[PDB]
Amino acid sequence: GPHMATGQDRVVALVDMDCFFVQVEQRQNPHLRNKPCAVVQYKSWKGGGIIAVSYEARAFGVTRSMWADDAKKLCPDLLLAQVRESRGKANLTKYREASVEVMEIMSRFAVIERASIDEAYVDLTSAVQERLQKLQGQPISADLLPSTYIEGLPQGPTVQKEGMRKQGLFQWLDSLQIDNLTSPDLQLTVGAVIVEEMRAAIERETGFQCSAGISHNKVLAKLACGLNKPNRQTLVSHGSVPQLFSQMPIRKIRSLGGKLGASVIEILGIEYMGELTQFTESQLQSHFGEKNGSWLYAMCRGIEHDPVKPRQLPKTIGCSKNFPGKTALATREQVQWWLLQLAQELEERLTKDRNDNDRVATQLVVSIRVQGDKRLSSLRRCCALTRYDAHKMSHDAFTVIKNCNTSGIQTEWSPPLTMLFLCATKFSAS
DNA sequence: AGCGTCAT
DNA sequence: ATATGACGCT
Ligand SMILES: Nc1nc2c(ncn2[C@H]2C[C@H](O)[C@@H](COP(=O)(O)NP(=O)(O)OP(=O)(O)O)O2)c(=O)[nH]1
Ligand SMILES: [Mg+2]
Ligand SMILES: [Mg+2]
Repeated sequence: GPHMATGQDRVVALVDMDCFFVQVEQRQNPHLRNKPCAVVQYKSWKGGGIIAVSYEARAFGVTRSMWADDAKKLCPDLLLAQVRESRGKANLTKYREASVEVMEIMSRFAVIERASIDEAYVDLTSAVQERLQKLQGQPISADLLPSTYIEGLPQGPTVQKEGMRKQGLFQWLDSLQIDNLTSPDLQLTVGAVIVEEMRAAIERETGFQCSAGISHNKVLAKLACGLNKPNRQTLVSHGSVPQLFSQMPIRKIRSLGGKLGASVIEILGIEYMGELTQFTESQLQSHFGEKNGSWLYAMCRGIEHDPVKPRQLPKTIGCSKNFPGKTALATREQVQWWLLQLAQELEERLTKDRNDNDRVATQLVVSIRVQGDKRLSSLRRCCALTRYDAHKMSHDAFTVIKNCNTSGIQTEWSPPLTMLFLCATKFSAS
């Protein structure tokens, strides 16, 4: 109808770095560039656990969450770089810093929401209308979109990938209505021109390549980004949604990869996101509750209102280490020594944070997991964080958990601890 | 406040 | 065989 909202009011992009930790190591070590390559943590455990994989190594089937020794069976020439270890744990300082390089450049173009160490959303609505003016009324050249895919195109009456790409892009452009400054597709198109520039800026100034999605909301931008990785960007228009969603498994939409998505599948008897359109909102609200119901009713139509939040910094600063199986911490002396390792790294990072971003954390959260409980957090207690001091912070963290020790013995800890997690939260401006 | 979900 | 971050529910 004429009163029904189509969710075309915003231009939103998600930019995600291609195999980010590997790129960071490849920039540093030229010997690793353009090779099957992976980043692991903890060498002595089956060669280390893989957390990032180059696309050359992906083509042998190497994946995240693989042990390196297993990965070598698939890929014997697989090169590896290992994560820095400090105080007996993984230290991610180099990637956090690399992330700041990327985030800052993105910030010159628009207000961003940092979504992970590697990706950010971008509300390009204002930048689009500003460019749209000063473009007078000139058409948009395909030269301006040299890595952009139009989802759903080409269609209708080349055998190579770049061949298909341009044909899709030509079809799209040749249909475009530059007469109308207020057309959503035009908005998206100009949004995509800006992301080309932004992505060019990131690579020119950091050496890092990335992919992006351009659409009208965060969920479509995120999904779009993944459609043509690596080193490419994808425009998912409102019109492209019904065909796209008609074979799109539900688990692929953001926040639907867990238990909620499974229950949508199980309770409703469906597989694809598009199948959700045949249910009334009240029906959906009835099954998955009021909030999820509303969200699903609109999302299966390509409509989502979640705003890009202005927030380039993390809201919490955290430290954890798992103590699996037999390395579980079973003495009081062990627990105190590790809380101190954690407290020391956290102090280092909080002091940095205070000087960089003019703020202080005020609350400390202590998380632990106990042997046998598969709940990845068994218990969570908190205290005041009044000083950036490792010894006090570990002493406090111990105070608030020490009563979990069921061991009648003075010097023993039971049940043995399989995770320690320290988290600084509740920031105030300093 | 403490716990559960989803995710990179 | 084996590290963090955002946010929702009660
Ligand atoms: N320590 C740790 N780091 C992780 C884990 N999972 C991901 N990371 C880190 C390592 C990742 O590099 C980084 C970004 O996560 P993605 O974007 O989902 N994977 P990438 O960027 O490598 O490839 P592409 O995006 O092109 O598919 O987060 C984990 O379980 N543990
Ligand atoms: Mg990435
Ligand atoms: Mg990412």
